[PDB]
Amino acid sequence: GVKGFNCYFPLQSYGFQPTYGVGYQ
Repeated sequence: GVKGFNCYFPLQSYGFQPTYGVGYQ
């Protein structure tokens, strides 16, 4: 939780399963 919108993690912002993990980052 860092001051500003730049603390969110990738693993927690890109799903995990092959259903969404195969999307576009």
